[PDB]
Amino acid sequence: MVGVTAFGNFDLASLAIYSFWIFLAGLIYYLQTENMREGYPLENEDGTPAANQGPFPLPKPKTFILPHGRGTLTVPGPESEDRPIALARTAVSEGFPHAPTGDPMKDGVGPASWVARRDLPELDGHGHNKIKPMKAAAGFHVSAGKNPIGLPVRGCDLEIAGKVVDIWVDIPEQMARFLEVELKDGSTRLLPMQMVKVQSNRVHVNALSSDLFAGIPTIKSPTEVTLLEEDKICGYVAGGLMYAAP
Amino acid sequence: ALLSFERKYRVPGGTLVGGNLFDFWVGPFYVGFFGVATFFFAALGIILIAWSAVLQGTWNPQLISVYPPALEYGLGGAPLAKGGLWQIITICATGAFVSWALREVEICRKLGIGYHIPFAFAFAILAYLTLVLFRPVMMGAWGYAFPYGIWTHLDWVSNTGYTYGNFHYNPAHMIAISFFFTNALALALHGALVLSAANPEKGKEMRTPDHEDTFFRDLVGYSIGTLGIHRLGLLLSLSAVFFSALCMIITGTIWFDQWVDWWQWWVKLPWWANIPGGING
Amino acid sequence: MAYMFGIIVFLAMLAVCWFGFMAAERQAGRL
Amino acid sequence: MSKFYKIWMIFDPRRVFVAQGVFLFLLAVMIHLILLSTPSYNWLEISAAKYNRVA
Amino acid sequence: MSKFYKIWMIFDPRRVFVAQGVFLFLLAVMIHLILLSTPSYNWLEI
Amino acid sequence: MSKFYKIWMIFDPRRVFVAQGVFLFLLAVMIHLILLSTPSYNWLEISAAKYNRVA
Amino acid sequence: MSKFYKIWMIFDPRRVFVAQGVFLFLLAVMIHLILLSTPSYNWLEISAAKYNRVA
Amino acid sequence: MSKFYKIWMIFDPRRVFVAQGVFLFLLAVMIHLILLSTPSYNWLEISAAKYNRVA
Amino acid sequence: LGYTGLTDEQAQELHSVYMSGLWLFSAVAIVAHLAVYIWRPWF
Amino acid sequence: LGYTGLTDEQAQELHSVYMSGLWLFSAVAIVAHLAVYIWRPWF
Amino acid sequence: LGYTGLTDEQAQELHSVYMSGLWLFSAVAIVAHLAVYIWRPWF
Amino acid sequence: LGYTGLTDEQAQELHSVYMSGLWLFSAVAIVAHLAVYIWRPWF
Amino acid sequence: LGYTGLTDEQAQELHSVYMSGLWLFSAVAIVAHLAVYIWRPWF
Amino acid sequence: PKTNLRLWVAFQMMKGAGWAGGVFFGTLLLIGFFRVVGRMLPIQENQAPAPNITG
Amino acid sequence: AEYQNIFSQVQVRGPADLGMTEDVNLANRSGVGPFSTLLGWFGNAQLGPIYLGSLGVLSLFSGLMWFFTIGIWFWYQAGWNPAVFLRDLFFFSLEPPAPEYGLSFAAPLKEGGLWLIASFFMFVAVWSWWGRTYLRAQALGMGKHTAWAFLSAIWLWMVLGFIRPILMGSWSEAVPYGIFSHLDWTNNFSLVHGNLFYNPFHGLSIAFLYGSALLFAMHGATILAVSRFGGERELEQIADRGTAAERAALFWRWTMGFNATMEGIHRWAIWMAVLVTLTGGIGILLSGTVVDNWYVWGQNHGMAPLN
Ligand SMILES: CCCCCCCCCCCCCC(=O)OC[C@H](COP(=O)(O)OCC(O)COP(=O)(O)OC[C@@H](COC(=O)CCCCCCCCCCCCC)OC(=O)CCCCCCCCCCCCC)OC(=O)CCCCCCCCCCCCC
Ligand code: BCL
Ligand SMILES: CC[C@H]1c2cc3[nH]c4c(c3C)C(=O)[C@H](C(=O)OC)c4c3nc(cc4[nH]c(cc(n2)[C@@H]1C)c(C(C)=O)c4C)[C@@H](C)[C@@H]3CCC(=O)OC/C=C(\C)CCC[C@H](C)CCC[C@H](C)CCCC(C)C
Ligand SMILES: CC[C@H]1c2cc3[nH]c4c(c3C)C(=O)[C@H](C(=O)OC)c4c3nc(cc4[nH]c(cc(n2)[C@@H]1C)c(C(C)=O)c4C)[C@@H](C)[C@@H]3CCC(=O)OC/C=C(\C)CCC[C@H](C)CCC[C@H](C)CCCC(C)C
Ligand SMILES: CCCCCCCCCCCCCCCC(=O)OC[C@H](CO[C@H]1O[C@H](CS(=O)(=O)O)[C@@H](O)[C@H](O)[C@H]1O)OC(=O)CCCCCCCCCCCCCCC
Ligand SMILES: COC(C)(C)CCC/C(C)=C/C=C/C(C)=C/C=C/C(C)=C/C=C/C=C(C)/C=C/C=C(\C)CC/C=C(\C)CCC=C(C)C
Ligand SMILES: COC(C)(C)CCC/C(C)=C/C=C/C(C)=C/C=C/C(C)=C/C=C/C=C(C)/C=C/C=C(\C)CC/C=C(\C)CCC=C(C)C
Ligand SMILES: COC(C)(C)CCC/C(C)=C/C=C/C(C)=C/C=C/C(C)=C/C=C/C=C(C)/C=C/C=C(\C)CC/C=C(\C)CCC=C(C)C
Ligand SMILES: COC(C)(C)CCC/C(C)=C/C=C/C(C)=C/C=C/C(C)=C/C=C/C=C(C)/C=C/C=C(\C)CC/C=C(\C)CCC=C(C)C
Ligand SMILES: COC(C)(C)CCC/C(C)=C/C=C/C(C)=C/C=C/C(C)=C/C=C/C=C(C)/C=C/C=C(\C)CC/C=C(\C)CCC=C(C)C
Ligand SMILES: COC(C)(C)CCC/C(C)=C/C=C/C(C)=C/C=C/C(C)=C/C=C/C=C(C)/C=C/C=C(\C)CC/C=C(\C)CCC=C(C)C
Ligand SMILES: COC(C)(C)CCC/C(C)=C/C=C/C(C)=C/C=C/C(C)=C/C=C\C=C(C)\C=C\C=C(/C)CC/C=C(\C)CCC=C(C)C
Ligand SMILES: [Fe+3]
Repeated sequence: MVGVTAFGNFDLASLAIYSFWIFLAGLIYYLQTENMREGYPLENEDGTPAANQGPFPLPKPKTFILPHGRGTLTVPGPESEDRPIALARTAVSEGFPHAPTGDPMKDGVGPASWVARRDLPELDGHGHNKIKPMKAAAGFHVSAGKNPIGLPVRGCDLEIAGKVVDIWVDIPEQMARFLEVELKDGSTRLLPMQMVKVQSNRVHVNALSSDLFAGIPTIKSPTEVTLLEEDKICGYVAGGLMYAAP
Repeated sequence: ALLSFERKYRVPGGTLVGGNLFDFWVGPFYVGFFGVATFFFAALGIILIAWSAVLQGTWNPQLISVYPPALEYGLGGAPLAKGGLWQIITICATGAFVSWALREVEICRKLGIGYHIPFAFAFAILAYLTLVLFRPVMMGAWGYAFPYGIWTHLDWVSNTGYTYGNFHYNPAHMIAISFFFTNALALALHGALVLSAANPEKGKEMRTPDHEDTFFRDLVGYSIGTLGIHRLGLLLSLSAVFFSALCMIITGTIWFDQWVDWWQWWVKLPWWANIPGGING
Repeated sequence: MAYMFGIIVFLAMLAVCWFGFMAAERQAGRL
Repeated sequence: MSKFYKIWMIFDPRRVFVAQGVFLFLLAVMIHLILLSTPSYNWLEISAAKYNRVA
Repeated sequence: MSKFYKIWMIFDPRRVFVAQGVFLFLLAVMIHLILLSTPSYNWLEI
Repeated sequence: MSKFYKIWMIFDPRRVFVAQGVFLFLLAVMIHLILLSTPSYNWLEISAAKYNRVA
Repeated sequence: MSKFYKIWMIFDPRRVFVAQGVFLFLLAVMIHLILLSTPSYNWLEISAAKYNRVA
Repeated sequence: MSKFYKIWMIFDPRRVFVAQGVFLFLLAVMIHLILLSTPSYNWLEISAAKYNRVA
Repeated sequence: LGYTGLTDEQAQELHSVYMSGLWLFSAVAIVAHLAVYIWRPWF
Repeated sequence: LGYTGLTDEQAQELHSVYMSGLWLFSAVAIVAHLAVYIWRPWF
Repeated sequence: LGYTGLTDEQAQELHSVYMSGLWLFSAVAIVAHLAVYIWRPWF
Repeated sequence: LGYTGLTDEQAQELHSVYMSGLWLFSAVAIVAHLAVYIWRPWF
Repeated sequence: LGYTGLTDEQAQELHSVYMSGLWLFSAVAIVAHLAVYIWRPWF
Repeated sequence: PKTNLRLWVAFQMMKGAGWAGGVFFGTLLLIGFFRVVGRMLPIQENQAPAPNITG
Repeated sequence: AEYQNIFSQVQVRGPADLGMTEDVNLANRSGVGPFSTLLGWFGNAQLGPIYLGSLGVLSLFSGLMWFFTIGIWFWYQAGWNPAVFLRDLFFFSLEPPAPEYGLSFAAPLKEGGLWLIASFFMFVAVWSWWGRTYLRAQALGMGKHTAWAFLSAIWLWMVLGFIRPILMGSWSEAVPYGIFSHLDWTNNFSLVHGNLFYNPFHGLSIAFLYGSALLFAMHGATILAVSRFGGERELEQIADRGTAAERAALFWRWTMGFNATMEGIHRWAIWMAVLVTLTGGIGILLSGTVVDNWYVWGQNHGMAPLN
C-alpha cells in the first residue's frame, strides 16, 4: 500500500485525514448542541427572545429521571427566573451593566446572586439527608487537622462575630461542609467551609465584616439544610467580597 | 443576547483598571481595560504574521513561518524581515496572553468566584516565556527560541531535542510526560464516570455520587471523591507544565552533553560500578 | 510628472476637508 | 448623507469611540511597521545610508 | 474645537487620564525600543 | 414504491434536508477535485495547452 | 422468506435506516477508491490511454 | 416548483440566509484562489507578462 | 403518525415537492454529464 | 426608532462634532502624506 | 408487540416499502455490474 | 402549519424577495462568466 | 447623553486644563525632537 | 482653585504611567536576572548549535 | 492570603462506608481497607472495599504472570545478582523475536519466546480488565462510558503490540518490555519512518493530549473556583442547577464567548481524552504500512517545503 494513490497525492493516509475532518466537524456540532440544554433560548435584556439565536439549533429534549421519587427533569425546557431581580438598567443600549436598585447583598444580585433551587435537602444513595450537623451522626469525629469547634470567628474588620459550635458534615463524602457559628444573640448561622481560614487560634472569614454575619440567611430547620438554603447562604457570603465596604 | 439566567449577574464593578470606562459587554464577550489591551495585541500580532507571509512569499498557511533573529544578532534587535518581526510578535503574544489572564481576574471579581482559572493559565504563560524569553536570554541569543510556524516549530523541537541525543533521557522531561499521560487518563475517567451516572441504563434513575464512589472502589479499591478529582486534574496539569519548563531551562544551560550519559551516575556508584554481569558489566 | 500632479491632488483633498469641516461647524451651532 | 447622523441612534458612542480608537491606532502602527519592513521606505536606514552611519 | 470638551460628558475623566498615562508611557517605551533595535540608533551599544 | 413518501413519517425533514445538502456538496466538491487532480481532465490545464497559454 | 417482516418489531427502523445508509455509502466509496487505485481499472487512466490524451 | 416557497415553513430564514451568505462567500473565495493558484489564469501574472512588468 | 407526527397529507405534499426538486436537480446533472461525455468521453 | 436613547437633535449634535474631528484628523493626515510625497513619492 | 412498539400490521407495511426499495436498488446494481463486466471482465 | 410559525402568505412573501435576490445575483454572475469566456475561454 | 454626570461648565473648565497640558507636553517633545535632529537627524 | 485641578490631572496620569513603568522595569529586571545567571554558567564554552535553518 | 480549597483544613472520619448494592454480587466484595490520613488531606481517606469475582481473578492472575515473567527475565539478565539487578534495572529488556522469525512462534525462549509468553499474559490481563470495567458498571446500572473510553486506549496498545506487527509481518516490530528500551523503540520508530512529527495523526494526537491538559486545568480550576457554592457536587448541579453552575457558565461565556453545561463539559472531557489514542492508533497503523517517510509525505502534501 506504500505509495498507492487513487488520484493525485491522495493515498490511504489522505483518505484517513479527510475522513477525520468530517468526523471532527460532526463531533463539534454534537458537542455544542449538547451544551445548549441549559440557558437557552437567548434573551434580550428585557427578557424577550433575542432575534439572534446563533448558528446551532436547540437539541431535542432529553428527560432525566430523578431518584427518591423527585420526578423528572426535561432539558431544554421552560426556564423562567422564577424570582424577582432587583436590578435597573444603567443604559438604554444593550451590553451595559445593570445597577442594584437597593441593597444587593439582601436582594441577592450580582456576586450575591442565588438560584431558586429545590427547597429540599440533597439526599445520599440510601435517601438520608446527605449533609448533617456532626452531633447528629454519632460515628463522626474530627480525625485530623485543627478542630475549629470552640474557636472565635473573626471578620475582615478584625472583630469577633461569634464562635464555632458545630461542623456540618457531608456523610457519604465524609468531609466538612459548613461551620455553624453562634452569634452574639445566640442565633446560629452556617458558613461555607471554603470561605473560612481555620487559623491556629481563630477562624477568619475574609468575606464578611463582623456586623454582616447577622445578615446571613438562616436555615428553617436546625437539623437539615435545603438546596435553596445552601444557595442563599453561599451566594450571600461570596457577595461580601464585592459589597462588604470598610 | 443573554443566557436566560444571565441578567442578574451583569452588575457594575470588579474592574481592576478603568472603573466604568470599559465596564461593558460586546455580545457575550466582556471587555474591560484588559479586553481592549488584549484585542489590540492579538490583532497586531496576527496582522504582522500575515505581513510576514507576504515577505516570505507564500500563502499556504502551513508553510508560513516567522523565524527569530539568527544567532549572530545575539540578544540585540534584528531587521524586521530577518528576525525583527518575530520579536514584535513575541511582544504582542506576551501582551495578549498577560492581558487575557488579567481580564480573567476581572471576570472572577465580578462573579465572586475564586482566582484558580487565571492562576492556572499563568503556568502556560510561564512555559511560553521559558521557551521564547528566559532560556534564550540565558543562552544569549533570540535564535534559540522557536519559530512561529505550524510545522516549522516542530523542526525546532526536533533539532533542539536531537542536539542532546534522544531527549527521552532528560529526567525532568520523563516526569513531565508522566504527568501528561496521567492527566489524560484522569480526564477520560472523570468524564466517563460523571456521564455514566447522569446517563444510566435506559429507564433507570440518575445515579448518585454514592454510585460513583462505589464503582471506582469496586474497580480499583479506592475513590478520590468529587472534590479530590478536581484537585487532582488541576495539579496534574500544572505539574506537567512545571516539569516541562524545568526540563528546558536546564537543557543547554547546566547540561550540555547527551542526556543518556547523565544516567551513568547511577551505574557508576562505587558500591556496584565494577560488579560483573548485567547490561553495564 | 506624478510629482507635480501629486502635489495638486493632495492640495485638492485638503479643500474637501476644509469644506466638510466648515460644513460640520455650520451644522454644529444647533442648525 | 444627511441622515448618517442616525448611526448614533443605532450605536452608543461610548462603545463606538473605544472601537474606533483601537482601530485607528492599530491601522497606523501596522502601516509604520510595514514601511519599516521595506528597504525603500525604512526612514531610519535611509538616513543611515545618507549620513554614512552603520548600514 | 467648538465642542470637543463634550468628550468629558461621554467618558469619565478620572478613568481616561489614568488610561492615557498608561498609553503614553507604553508609546514612549515602544519608540525607544524601535530605535534601540536599529543599529544606527542603538545608544546602549557603546 | 408508491409509499416511499411515508419516509417523512419516519424521519424529520429538517434533519434530512440538512444532511442531504451537506452530503451532495461534499460529494460534488470531491468529484471536481478528482478531475482537477487528473491531468487528462483538469479543464484549466487542458485549455492552457489548446491555446498555448504557457511558454 | 415471507415472514422476515417482524424484524421491524425488534429493531427501531430509524436506527436501522441510518446505520444501513451510512454502511452502504462507505462500502461503495471504499470499492470505487480500490478501483481508482488499481491501474487496470482506473477508468480515468484507461480513457486517457485509449484517446491518447496524456502527451 | 409551484410549492418550493414552503421551504420557509421548514427552515428558519434567519439561519438559512446566514448559512447561504457564508457558503456563497467561501465558494467564491475558493474559486478565485484556485485561479490565482493556476499559472494560465492568475490574472496578475498574465498582465505582468503582457505588459513586460517583470521582464 | 410514526415518529415525526406529520399527517399523511403533509408527507404526501412534502414528498411531492421534494421529488420535484430531486427530478429537477438530477435533470440538470444528466445534461451536464451528456455535455461532458460528448466533449470528452471517459469510456 | 432608537436603540441608544439619543433624541434626534442629540444625535445631530454628536454627529456634527464627530465629523469635525474626522475632517480635522484627515486634514492633518493629508499634510503628512503631502510632506512624505514631497520627500519620497510612492507613485 | 416486539420491543419497538410497532404494530404487526405496521411492520408488515413498512417491510413492503423497504423491500421494494431494496429490490429497486439491487436491480440497478445488477445492470451496473453487467455493463462493467461486458466492458472489462474481472474473471 | 409548519415549524417556523411563518404563515403561508408570509412564506410566499419571503420567497418572492429571496428569488428576486437569486435572479439578480445570477444575472451578474452570468455576465461575469461571459466576459471571462470572451476574454479567455476555458473550453 | 451626559453619561459622566459632569455639567457642561465643568467639562469646559476641565478641557482647558487638559488642553493646556497637551500643548505643554508636546512643546517639550518638540524641544527634545529638535535637540535629537541637531545631533543625529533622521531625514 | 484651577491649580488643584491641574495637579489632579497630572496625578491621575502619573498613576497610570507609574504602574506601566513598574511593569516595564520589573520585567527588565527579570530579564536581567536570567542574563546574570547566564553569565555565571559555562555556556560560552559549551555553546549549542543553532536550531533553526535561518541560523 | 485566603483559602484556595486545594488541601482540606479539617478531616472528619465517620464509620466505614460500604457503598451502593444495586445488583452487585455482595459475596464478591471484600471488607473495607484502612483509612489513610495522608490521602485525606487531598481526597478521600478510605481505602477499599474492592470487588473481585471472575474477570477480576482472571485479570489479576494473568497480570501477575505478565509481571513475573518480565521480572524473572530481568533477574536472569542480572545474573541473579541482587546488586546488578538494582544497578541495571532500567537497562534490562525483554525483546521481541528477531526479524528472521517473522510471525512464527518458533523463536527460542532467549531470542523472543519469553516475549511471546509475556505478551500473551498481557493480552489476557488487559482484555479481561476491560470486561471487568464493563461489568462493574452494569452491576450498578451505570452507563458504559468508562468501558468505551478504555477501549480507545486498548486500540493504541493493540496497534503497537499486535495489529501493526501482524500487518508488517514480524513480531520484531512490537515494543520491548523495559524502561529505557521502550523509549529507544519510540525514538527508533520515528527515525525509521522519517520524522513522526510530519505524521498528521501524531500531530492530532498531540493536539488532543495538550487539549486534555488544557481542558482539565480549565475544568479543575473552574470547579474549585465555584466550590464555595457546592459546584463540586456536579450531579446535583445537573439535576438542580445552582448558582455554582451559572457562575461557571458565565465565566467562560464572558471570557471566550461560549460555554458548557455541568453535564456537557464532561462530554468535552471524555472526547478530548479519547481522541488522543484513537487518532494515535491510526497514525501508528499508517506508519510503514502506508507511509515509510512522513517528511517526504509532508512535502507532497503542502506542509513541508520542497527540495
Ligand atoms: C487551527 C485549528 C483551530 C481550532 C480552534 C478550536 C476548535 C475546537 C473548539 C470548538 C469551539 C466551538 C465554538 C462554538 O461552539 O461556537 C458556537 C457558540 C454559540 O454561541 P451562542 O451564544 O449560543 O450563539 C451565538 C450568538 O448568539 C452570540 O451572541 P451575539 O450574536 O449577540 O454575538 C456574536 C458573538 C460571536 O459570534 C460570532 O462571531 C458569529 C458566530 C460564530 C460561529 C462560529 C462557528 C460557526 C461559523 C464558522 C465559520 C464562520 C465563517 C465566517 O460576539 C461578537 O460577534 C462580538 C464581536 C467579537 C467577535 C469578533 C469576531 C471577528 C471575526 C473573526 C472571525 C470569526 C470566525 C468565526 O459560540 C459562538 O458562536 C461564538 C464563539 C466565539 C469564539 C469561537 C472560538 C472557537 C473557534 C472558532 C469557532 C469554531 C470553528 C473552528
Ligand atoms: C523521537 C520520538 C518521537 C515520537 C514518537 C512516538 C511514537 C512512536 C508514538 C508516539 C505517540 C504519542 N506521542 Mg510522539 N514522538 C515524538 C514527539 C512528541 C512530542 C513532543 C513535544 O516532541 C509529544 C507531546 C508527543 C506526544 C505523543 C502522544 C500524543 C502520543 C501517545 C498518546 C498516549 O496516550 O500514549 C500513552 C498511552 C498508551 C500507550 C496506551 C496504553 C493503554 C494500555 C491498555 C495500558 C496497559 C497498562 C499495563 C497493563 C500496566 C498496568 C499497571 C497497573 C498498575 C495495574 N510526541 C518524536 C517525534 N510518539 C504514540 C502515538 O499514538 O503516535 C501517533 C506512539 O505510538
Ligand atoms: C497550564 C496547563 C495547560 C493550559 C492551561 C490553560 N490554558 C488556558 C487557560 C488555562 C487554565 C485559560 O484560562 C485560557 C483560556 O481562555 O482557555 C479557553 C487558556 C488558553 N490556552 C490556549 C491555548 C493553548 N494552551 C496550551 C496549553 C496549556 N494550557 C497547558 C498544557 C497550548 C499548547 C500548545 O500546549 C495551547 C495552544 C488558548 C485557547 C487560551 C488563551 C487564549 C489567549 O491568550 O487569547 C488571547 C490571544 C489571542 C486570542 C491570540 C493571540 C495572537 C498572537 C498575538 C499572535 C500569535 C503568536 C503565537 C506565538 C504564534 C504561534 C504559532 C504556532 C504554530 C507556534
Ligand atoms: C483514552 C486514553 C487514556 C487512557 C484511558 C483509560 N485507561 C484506563 C481506563 C481508561 C478510560 C480504564 O477504565 C482503566 C482503569 O481501570 O483505570 C483505573 C485504564 C487503565 N489504564 C492503565 C494504565 C495506563 N493508561 C495509560 C494511558 C491512557 N489511558 C490514555 C492517556 C498509560 C500510559 C503509558 O500512558 C498507562 C500505563 C491502568 C491503570 C488501567 C488498566 C489496568 C489493567 O489492564 O491491568 C492489567 C493488570 C492487572 C490487573 C494486574 C497487574 C499485576 C499487579 C501487580 C497485581 C498483582 C496481584 C496478585 C494477586 C499479587 C500476588 C503476590 C504474591 C507474591 C502474594
Ligand atoms: C530612569 C531609568 C534609567 C535607565 C538606565 C538605562 C538602563 C539600561 C539597561 C537595562 C538593564 C537590563 C537589561 C537586560 C539585561 C542586559 O544587560 O541585557 C543586555 C543584552 C545584550 O547582550 C549582549 O551581550 C550578552 C553578553 S553580556 O551579558 O554582556 O555578558 C550576549 O549574550 C548577547 O548576545 C549580546 O546581545 O540584551 C538583552 O538581554 C535583551 C533585552 C531584551 C528586551 C526586549 C525584548 C524584545 C525581544 C523579544 C522578547 C519579548 C519579551 C516580552 C516580555 C514582556
Ligand atoms: C479570494 O481572491 C480575491 C480576494 C483576490 C478575490 C475574491 C474576493 C471576494 C469573493 C470578494 C467579495 C466581495 C463582496 C461579497 C463584497 C460585498 C460588499 C458589500 C455588500 C458592501 C456594502 C457596503 C455598505 C456600506 C458601506 C453601507 C453603509 C451604510 C451607512 C454608512 C449608513 C447606515 C445607516 C444608518 C445610519 C441609518 C440608521 C437608521 C435609523 C432609523 C436610526
Ligand atoms: C481627550 O480624549 C482622549 C483623546 C484622550 C480619549 C478619547 C476617548 C477614548 C476613550 C478613546 C479611546 C481610545 C482607545 C481605546 C485607544 C487604545 C489604544 C491602545 C490599545 C494602544 C496600545 C498600545 C500599546 C503599546 C504601545 C505597547 C507597548 C509595549 C511595549 C513597548 C513592550 C514593553 C512593555 C512592557 C513590558 C509593559 C507592558 C507589559 C507587557 C507584558 C507587554
Ligand atoms: C468520490 O466518489 C467516488 C470517486 C468514490 C465515486 C463514488 C461516489 C458515490 C458512492 C456517490 C454516491 C452518490 C449518491 C448516493 C447520490 C445521491 C443523491 C441524492 C439522493 C440526491 C437528492 C437530491 C434532492 C434534491 C436536490 C431535492 C430538493 C428538494 C427541494 C428543494 C424541495 C424541498 C421540499 C419542500 C420545500 C416542501 C416543504 C413542504 C411543506 C409541507 C412545508
Ligand atoms: C497592508 O494593508 C493596508 C494597511 C495597506 C490596508 C489598507 C486598506 C484599509 C483596509 C484601510 C482602512 C482604512 C479606514 C477604514 C479608515 C477609516 C478612518 C476613520 C473612520 C477615521 C475617523 C476619524 C474620526 C475622528 C478622529 C473623530 C473625532 C471626534 C471627536 C474629536 C469628537 C468626539 C466627541 C465629542 C467631543 C462629543 C460630541 C457631542 C456630544 C453632545 C456628546
Ligand atoms: C473545487 O470545486 C470547484 C470550485 C471547482 C467546483 C465546486 C462545485 C460546486 C459544489 C458548486 C456549488 C454550487 C452551488 C450549490 C451554488 C448555489 C447557489 C445559490 C443557492 C445562490 C443563491 C443566491 C441567493 C441570493 C443572492 C439571495 C439574496 C437575498 C436577498 C437579497 C434578501 C431577501 C430577503 C429579504 C428581503 C427578507 C424578507 C423578509 C420578510 C419578513 C418577508
Ligand atoms: C510602529 O509605529 C512606530 C512605533 C514606528 C511609531 C508610532 C506611530 C504611532 C501610531 C504613533 C501615535 C501617537 C499618538 C496618537 C500619540 C498621541 C498623544 C497624545 C494625544 C498626547 C496627549 C498628552 C496630554 C497631556 C500630557 C496632558 C496633560 C494635562 C495635564 C497634566 C493637566 C495640566 C497640568 C499642567 C500643565 C501642569 C502639570 C503638573 C506638573 C507638576 C508639572
Ligand atoms: C522483585 O523481583 C520480582 C521478580 C519479584 C519482580 C520484578 C518486577 C519487574 C522488575 C518488572 C518489570 C517490568 C517492566 C519494566 C515492564 C515494562 C513494560 C513496558 C514499558 C511496556 C510497554 C509497551 C508494551 C506494549 C505496547 C505491549 C503490547 C502487547 C500486546 C498488544 C499483546 C499482544 C499479544 C501477543 C503478541 C501474544 C500473542 C500470543 C498468542 C499465543 C496468540
Ligand atoms: Fe467535573
